[PDB]
Parts: sequence; structure tokens; C-alpha cells
Amino acid sequence: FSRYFIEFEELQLLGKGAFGAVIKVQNKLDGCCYAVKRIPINPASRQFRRIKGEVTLLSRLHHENIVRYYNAWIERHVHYLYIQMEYCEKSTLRDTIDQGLYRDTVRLWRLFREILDGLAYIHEKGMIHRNLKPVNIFLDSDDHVKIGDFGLGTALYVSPEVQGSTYNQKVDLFSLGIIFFEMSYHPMVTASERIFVLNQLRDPTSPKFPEDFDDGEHAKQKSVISWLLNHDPAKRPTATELLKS
Ligand SMILES: C[C@H](NC(=O)[C@@H]1CCCCN1)c1ccc(Nc2ncc3cc(-c4ccncc4)ccc3n2)cc1
Repeated sequence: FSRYFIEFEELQLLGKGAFGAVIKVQNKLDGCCYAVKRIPINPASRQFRRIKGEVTLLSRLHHENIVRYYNAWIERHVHYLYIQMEYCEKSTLRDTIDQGLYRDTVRLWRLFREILDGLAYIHEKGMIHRNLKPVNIFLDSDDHVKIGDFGLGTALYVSPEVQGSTYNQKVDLFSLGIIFFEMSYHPMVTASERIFVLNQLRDPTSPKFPEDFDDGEHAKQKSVISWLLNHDPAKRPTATELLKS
């Protein structure tokens, strides 16, 4: 009957929205764990035309810093789209940030370079992420970055050139500037602290780097964050430009 229920054993709900869910499953035949995203779809609609288009791009990605795709299929039970991805054992970049990544200088710079390699690859293949945030970046068991989706305010990652009249591959690099700051800064457990500190970074005049973010031990980071967070997209580097720096 259901391909999902026949082939997989549900282990844990990783994510829940009113309009979608991510489940950790184990495939019965190969004994592997996967993350299976389930999304309700309308096949006689433009929403499904758009979803199928995204599934087409995703199925063509092949890089060590991109969450490995396995399958996608539809079940008529109401139509559901299932996307079977790799299961990343060490959860998301949000979890790393909140557990004090900033103190770990060698790891911090390795993870930023891995997000960069993933990003450069996606741009070289003419694609844009459009939702780059730490919850959408996963870490595997060997502590490697895998860029993913985790999609079920958060507009603090959205580039300024996303308005009526003002957006290419440089949208991802603005979001990257917010992420690298969060990665290079101490955890901001409280919402009010997060919305304040990060809105001060998106200021058109200058990205306000907090008082406890000094040019003593954060000079190399401050340069990269200020360059990526530049209001004028053309003034931002490319991912390869930041890699060959
Ligand atoms: C239960 C735990 N939860 C946490 O750690 C929470 C997370 C939120 C913040 C608080 N901490 C948790 C959650 C996920 C994973 N691993 C994992 N791996 C790969 C994934 C791939 C997709 C994907 C990619 C592309 N297209 C579609 C789906 C979605 C989710 C994935 N999740 C491991 C542990």
C-alpha cells in the first residue's frame, strides 16, 4: 500500500509544521537511517509545478558539503510528496552555535570554509539557496557541514535587495555573514538579545559589531563578516572569491 510505511520504520519526528514534517526513519532492507521530509501537494497546481522544479535541482546536486539526496516520490492516500535524504547524526549548525562554537577557532574556520565550498558549488551550478540559516545546515558524524532545507520573524537572514525594485547568488552571501557572526559570537539564548544584536548587523550605515566582539581576537572574522554583510551586493565577495582570499 504505502511505499513509506512498507519500506521504512519510523524512528523519531525531527520536524513538524502544520504544512509538513521530517521523520528519522530506518530503511528495512539496508538498515540505514534517513531523514524523510513529507509535504502535502496539489498536483493540479502551480505550487506542485514549483515543488517539482525544486526536486529537479536538488536531485542534480553532488558535493560533500550538501546533504546527500536519495529519493523523492508521491503517494495518493490527498497527495503527499516524500523526499528521502541522508540523516546527519550531529544535528544542525544552530545546535553547534548554541553550544559555544565561538570558543573553537580551528573548528569555526573549518565549518565556515565548508559552508563556503557548498555555496560555491551551488552557485557554479547556477543555483541559489534562498533560505540559508543555521537550522538548515547540518553536521554529520565526522563533523562535516551539509547544507540542507529543514523547511516546514526569521527575516534577519534575508538580504536587503529582496524588495520591490533593487537579486542573484549574493543573497546567500549576505545570509552567510549573519551565520558566521552567530558562529564567531557567544550564544544568544534569549530572543530579544538575538533580534537586537542581529538587527544592528543589518544597519545600512554600518554593521554594528557588539562591544564584546573586539578587534583583538576577532579581527580576521570582523573583516569577513563586514565584507559579506555589505548593503551593496556588488561590494560582497563570491564564495570562490572568499575561498581564494
Ligand atoms: C532531533 C534532533 N533535533 C535537533 O537537534 C534540534 C534541531 C532544531 C534546533 C534544536 N535542535 C535532530 C534533528 C535532525 C537531525 N538530522 C538531520 N539530518 C539530516 C536532515 C536533512 C533534512 C532535509 C534536507 C533537505 N531537504 C529535506 C530535508 C532535514 C533534517 C535533517 N536532520 C539530527 C538530530
